[PDB]
Amino acid sequence: EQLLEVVMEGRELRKVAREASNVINANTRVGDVPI
Amino acid sequence: IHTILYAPNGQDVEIKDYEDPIRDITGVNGRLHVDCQYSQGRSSATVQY
Amino acid sequence: MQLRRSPGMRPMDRDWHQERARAREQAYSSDLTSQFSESEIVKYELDTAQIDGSDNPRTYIWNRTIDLFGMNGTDVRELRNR
Amino acid sequence: MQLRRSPGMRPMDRDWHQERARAREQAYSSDLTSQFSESEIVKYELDTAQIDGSDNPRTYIWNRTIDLFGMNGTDVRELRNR
Amino acid sequence: DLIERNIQRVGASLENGINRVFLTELVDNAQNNHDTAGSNQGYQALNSAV
Amino acid sequence: ATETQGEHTFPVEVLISGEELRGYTAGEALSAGEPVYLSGDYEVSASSADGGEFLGVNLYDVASGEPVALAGDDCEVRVEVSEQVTANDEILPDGLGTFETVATSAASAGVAIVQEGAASGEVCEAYIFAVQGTTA
Amino acid sequence: ATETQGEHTFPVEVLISGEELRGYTAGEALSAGEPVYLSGDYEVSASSADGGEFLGVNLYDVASGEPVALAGDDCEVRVEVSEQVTANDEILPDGLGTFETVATSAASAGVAIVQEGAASGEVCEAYIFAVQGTTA
Amino acid sequence: ASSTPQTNVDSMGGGQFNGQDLTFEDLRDIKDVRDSGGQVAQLMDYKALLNFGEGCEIHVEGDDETKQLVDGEPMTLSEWLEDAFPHLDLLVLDLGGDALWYPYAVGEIQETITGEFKEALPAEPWTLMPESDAQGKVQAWHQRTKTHGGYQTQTLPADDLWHIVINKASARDEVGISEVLRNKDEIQAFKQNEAAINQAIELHGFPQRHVKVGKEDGAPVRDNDLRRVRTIFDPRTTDANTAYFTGQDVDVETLEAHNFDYSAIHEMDMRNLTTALGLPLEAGNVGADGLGSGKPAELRFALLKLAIKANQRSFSVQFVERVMRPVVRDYSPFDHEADIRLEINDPLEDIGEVADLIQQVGDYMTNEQVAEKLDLPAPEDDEVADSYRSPADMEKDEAGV
Amino acid sequence: NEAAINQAIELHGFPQRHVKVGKEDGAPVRDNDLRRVRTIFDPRTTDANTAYFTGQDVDVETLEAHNFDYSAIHEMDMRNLTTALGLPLEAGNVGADGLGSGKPAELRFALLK
Amino acid sequence: NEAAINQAIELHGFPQRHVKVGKEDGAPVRDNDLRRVRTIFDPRTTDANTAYFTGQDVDVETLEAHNFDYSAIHEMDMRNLTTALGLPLEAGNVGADGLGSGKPAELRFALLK
Amino acid sequence: ASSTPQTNVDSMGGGHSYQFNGQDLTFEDLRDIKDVRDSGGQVAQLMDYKALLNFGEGCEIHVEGDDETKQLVDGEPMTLSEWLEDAFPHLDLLVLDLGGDALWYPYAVGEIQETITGEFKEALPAEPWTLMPESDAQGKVQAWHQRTKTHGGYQTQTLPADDLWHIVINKASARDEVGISEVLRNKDEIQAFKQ
Ligand SMILES: [K+]
Ligand SMILES: [K+]
Ligand SMILES: [Mg+2]
Ligand SMILES: [Mg+2]
Ligand SMILES: [Mg+2]
Ligand SMILES: [Mg+2]
Ligand SMILES: [Mg+2]
Ligand SMILES: [Mg+2]
Ligand SMILES: [Mg+2]
Ligand SMILES: [Mg+2]
Repeated sequence: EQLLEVVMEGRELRKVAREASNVINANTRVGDVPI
Repeated sequence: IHTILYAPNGQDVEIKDYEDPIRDITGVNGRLHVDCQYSQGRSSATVQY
Repeated sequence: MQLRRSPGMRPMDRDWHQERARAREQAYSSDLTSQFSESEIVKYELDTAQIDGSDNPRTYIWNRTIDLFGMNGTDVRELRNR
Repeated sequence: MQLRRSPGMRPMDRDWHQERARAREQAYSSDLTSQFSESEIVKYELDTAQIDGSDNPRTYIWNRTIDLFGMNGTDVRELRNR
Repeated sequence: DLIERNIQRVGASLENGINRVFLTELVDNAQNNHDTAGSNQGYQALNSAV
Repeated sequence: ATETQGEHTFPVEVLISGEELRGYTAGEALSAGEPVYLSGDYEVSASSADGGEFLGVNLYDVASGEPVALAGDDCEVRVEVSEQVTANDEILPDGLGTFETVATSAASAGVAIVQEGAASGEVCEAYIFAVQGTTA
Repeated sequence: ATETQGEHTFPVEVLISGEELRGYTAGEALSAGEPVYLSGDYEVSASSADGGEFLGVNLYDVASGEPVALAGDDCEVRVEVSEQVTANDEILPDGLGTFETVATSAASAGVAIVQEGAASGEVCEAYIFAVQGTTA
Repeated sequence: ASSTPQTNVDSMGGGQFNGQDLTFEDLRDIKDVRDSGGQVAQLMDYKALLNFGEGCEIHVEGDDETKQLVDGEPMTLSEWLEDAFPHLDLLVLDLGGDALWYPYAVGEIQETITGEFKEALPAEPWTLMPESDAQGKVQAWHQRTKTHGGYQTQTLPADDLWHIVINKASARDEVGISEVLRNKDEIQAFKQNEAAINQAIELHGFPQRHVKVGKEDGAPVRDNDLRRVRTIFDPRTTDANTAYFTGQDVDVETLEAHNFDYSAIHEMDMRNLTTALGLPLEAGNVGADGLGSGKPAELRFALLKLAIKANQRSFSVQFVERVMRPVVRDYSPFDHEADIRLEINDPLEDIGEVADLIQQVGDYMTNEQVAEKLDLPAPEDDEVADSYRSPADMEKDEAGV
Repeated sequence: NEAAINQAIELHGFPQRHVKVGKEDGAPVRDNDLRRVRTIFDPRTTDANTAYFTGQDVDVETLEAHNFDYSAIHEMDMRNLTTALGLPLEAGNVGADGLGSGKPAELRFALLK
Repeated sequence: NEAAINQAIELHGFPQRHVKVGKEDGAPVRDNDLRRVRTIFDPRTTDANTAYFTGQDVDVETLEAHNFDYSAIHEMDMRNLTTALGLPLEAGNVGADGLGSGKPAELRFALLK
Repeated sequence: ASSTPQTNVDSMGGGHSYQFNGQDLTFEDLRDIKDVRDSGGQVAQLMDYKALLNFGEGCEIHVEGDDETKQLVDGEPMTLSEWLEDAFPHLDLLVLDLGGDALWYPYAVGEIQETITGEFKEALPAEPWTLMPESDAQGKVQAWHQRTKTHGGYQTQTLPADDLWHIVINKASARDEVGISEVLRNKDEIQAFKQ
């Protein structure tokens, strides 16, 4: 005899921001974009 | 005139960095145990104004 | 923080499964108070285990007072008509 | 002539060093009468040793009645911020 | 590198502590004293202390 | 206290943040998130309705006589309130296994401060900052 | 709060000791060493006078709506006082962004104990030992 | 068939790391086992020394036909490779060591300032983890390195690093397995029992004196009174000459040394650990009954040599394919599609058995083949090298006839 | 059986000190009192040549290491497993008497080949 | 017999701790009282070098590992099974005394061939 | 590829002050190795046996195509092997002494020296506990920092990683230029033995 060594997942949300926008990897926590 | 230094670990000043991953802080801490004593205080003369 | 006994963690504990199986195999009835300690009932959440005596092997085993045919220990759920 | 116990010779005796170190690690307070034999107080000149309980490891070790987290036996003068 | 700077500050601060302990013992517990009485300071005071 | 996600009910994690964990003996059966007080030598029991009876909150369900982990003061905890509460309210053990406000109680001073408000019968988030004993 | 060395003025490090540092949203613009209290759900604003409004001191300058770190009631801190204080004085917020004594305040209990004395407008060193919320 | 893999490979992660089958923390954990020293580290170092410590040789098929002017002087591809990699015996031991400890050995190609080849430069394997595509091939390398009080992290393309994997989950496994992490439980079991033994030796390994004072059911003795007795019987001041004189109401009892078989516990730990790491028990300085001689011995040394051969073959192929061929292609006048092989020597050869073989069947081997088996340079004259009867036997005839 | 052995070695492989306090049929000793006795006899600060001085009503007993043949259990497990996988026993770093030489050795190696 | 040995090793192969509580012919101890004692001597939270302090009325007894020669039982089972299947005894990883060399070996190998 | 390494090397530390860095080793850690070496007994003899095994049996210098090197050095012919055997007359002792010190300490380290005429004198070794390297962010040693005892205190000085040389037997990685002391790697085992 051995357990069901499994875990059922919960709800998983849709992750898209990183594709759906311009991503800046900033050098500083605070900064400016010139317009 | 003797500078007596003591450390439970090693001999010199003990200076360590450590990271707190709960707060995202590096702490830098220094410790030393010290005393100073003459073996022969007659072997020194002070100059006084 | 979650301890091994904390209520959200119990389903992850290998012992919580193993002792609930142990309790199912060991009961004669759904009446927990007559069979288990308050410690066992709380620690292993035995109210929520389907305890009723139906999974105890000894529910199904012949245990006759005079056994001419050497037949005690036989389990009825192993007969051909089951 | 000088004997091992003679007052001018005590600082030459290895045991006078070793036993004063022992005495500092034994104590919980400066009260020598509470802690040491009157022979030891005289033989090792324990009045002149800085006995105060600050050198005893047991002053700094945690020893709670119940320990669910393995805290007991830690020495506070060995923590990160000490 | 702030961590190198902080290691340097901590090391300096300990060394300053040693120097304070040293100089305080040295000055307080010297058994000889040349009192210059506000006069003949410099070499003559230094030779007198020797 | 419990959260619903579809069919499922999940127990809430009681201790949000906190360095202050200590082990006592249960003087009676206790359940996760109950406020408790000293009832004998290292023995801990459910707090009654007003001041003078609070050491911390129980972290897991116990039978009588079992070892109990408490979250003490310096801890942030998810606790059920029997009353509607708001941020900056001081709260106190209610005597019913919940907390209530100091303003509702007979007491003048609380044991925890609400950081995140809740309706009656609902989970607030609060910081435990004091313990209360017998002052007469 | 500031320290002078020669020509130069330096910022004072608010935190002397302690690890009870916690995160909130600023309900308004706040400044380092300023006492704050809960103005909303996980939101803090500058403390008014005479008690019932203190969770900790703001550790660095922030604009409104920014996340803010706060030193809580196990920390040892450098803070500006509106009046002369001395060792063993209990102190609490002024309403002015500083601290004053329980002796001058209309309140009866403090939140920090002065460990090193200071004149009016100077920086004392104090140990934060309590928080104060709404008791009614 | 097809030109692209059409089975999937169980490896494309959900997160924003590429799944991180091991994380940088696990890689530091391997580094921490390695740097901790003691018996565990020495066993894994013996594993590295067996697999790679005996050094290497480079072969090319049709090497003579490669003869080309490199810099006015002629070279073969073997001669060029031996000049390109002067210290390959050290590099093979270093990379082979890393590729047993960690999931992979990994490194850069390096150039002189003039842009001629300098070296294959290994990189610290605990600092690097691969990121890989839906067909399991490595596309980028992500590197995290210590700095004062924290870390710097960077990403490099798979284009200009190289990597080698000894231990694999499958033939498609381009990421590999750490044998340390694969056996971490046995390592923990060993280390915990070591500490348990050490503490038990202190408490229980030595007898301790127990002086009991006062008569049973007689007058009670207080702490004040025991301090004076303690002063008399103090072990710190006692010797082999010391004798004791007492009334009837003082008893000098002994807590005996309480025997337990720590030797059997150590031998069990070492058996579990050596077998888990695939070494023979003998590597752990532990012996065994009925295993020291005959076919029982010959099997375990055969199993060891097979394991060594399998690792060597796996390493050799990947070093040639991922390191040597690119270096020939990019910095050499020779053909990179030449049939290069890197052999690694067998650590457990008996030269006396080789000499016995040469005496018994040399009459069927060329002088070149004999020189290869004997680990010597092949003869200068290709005729004497190619011939089957001894060069000394040809000399005595060529002179004597 | 590996798990059972490892757990049994921790519980039973090493001696453990059992201090008993008070006289049999005498005055009872309470929990508070034992805390002070524990402070005297604590293994954490004890060392190899520590000596004890007591009244007649303190007994330093020992839970002995309770011997069991875990070597024989490991050998039995290894014998079962190796033969189940068709390997010779020696692949498990376990030996056997009589089997190590002569026609008995010739046979097991013939079976393997 | 394999099943019987495997079960017997679990029950009897390892010593088991038996804490006896209360004075003989003294005050009785109930289950809720034993729960608190079980919390102290719990093998789950006990470690290799744990030490105990008690009054005179707590006894840490041991069920010793009760020895039985399961090696001889396995050898006998294998001796039956191999001979019943007409295999030589050596195929079962067992072997026998005085049988590994000389005319005794020549005979068994002749019979097998 | 590149003419400089693009992989980083995990190994910042210290500056002028002490740090419990883990990658670096202090003059105290170095003088601890000196103390294990000179305090004697079974531990010291085992590490001396380790040195004698690795380096005690002496050495031989080879040059491939040595005969082709035949040249007049000072009105007399030599090969490179013959010149090297004159340059290093007692190389066997140097190999044992350096090789032993490189098993004790993380490295052996030393100078090159010249006669007054400027011809080669010897590769004079340096006392390894007195010296520690400074290394850059990409992994090379750039300077050597020396601390040496004088009359109840210390001299200190710095030297470029130019006219010194150093040898490392034991390494943390194939890219390690500073190495590991097998003594400090096993300090806990040594103290367990002594206790
Ligand atoms: K009420
Ligand atoms: K006012
Ligand atoms: Mg800006
Ligand atoms: Mg004088
Ligand atoms: Mg503090
Ligand atoms: Mg906190
Ligand atoms: Mg606090
Ligand atoms: Mg009396
Ligand atoms: Mg009585
Ligand atoms: Mg009765």
